[PDB]
Amino acid sequence: EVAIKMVVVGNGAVGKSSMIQRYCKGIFTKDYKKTIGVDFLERQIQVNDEDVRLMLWDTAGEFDTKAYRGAQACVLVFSTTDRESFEAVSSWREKVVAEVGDIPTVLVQNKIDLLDDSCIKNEEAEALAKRLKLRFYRTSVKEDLNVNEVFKYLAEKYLQ
Ligand SMILES: Nc1nc2c(ncn2[C@@H]2O[C@H](COP(=O)(O)OP(=O)(O)NP(=O)(O)O)[C@@H](O)[C@H]2O)c(=O)[nH]1
Ligand SMILES: [Mg+2]
Repeated sequence: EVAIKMVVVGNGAVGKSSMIQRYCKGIFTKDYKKTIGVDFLERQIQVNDEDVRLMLWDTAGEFDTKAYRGAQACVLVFSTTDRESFEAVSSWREKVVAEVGDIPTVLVQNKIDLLDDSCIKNEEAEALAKRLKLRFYRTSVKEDLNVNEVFKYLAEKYLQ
């Protein structure tokens, strides 16, 4: 079994806790203040004929921890409806690279189901991903869209 520690990072309310709950528990609650009462949730999947245990560590939205220590892959999340969360993506990337290193990382635009209230142009987000040289996914945690693909990509890149 290959165990992979992954950190989910991004500005407040972009959907980090919901993303981890969706992937590891298959739920999306109407909870007001969503919280994961433990350090990480996990999901054990088969990836390219191998047993993989993905351990997903939650973080706070606290820019200067045990979550980052030893991280082996990273999900950078911003929100379709939060302009500042998009503009903060480069800084979150620098924080992970400086504190952990150049680990496999995916850029995620969450809340794509709220596209009517979008404040990020498609060209803007794609151009950012190309500048940072990061795989880019548009996800909806609420509708379970492209969440599985994000973590499967990171697992595969850590293995290969
Ligand atoms: N419409 C929609 N709402 C979403 C989606 N993902 C999360 N949310 C909602 O956005 C809110 C914030 O989500 P949450 O997971 O708490 O975000 P967070 O990044 O963990 N916040 P914090 O940094 O404060 O811990 C919640 O009301 C949650 O239900 C999504 O894909 N679509
Ligand atoms: Mg949270």
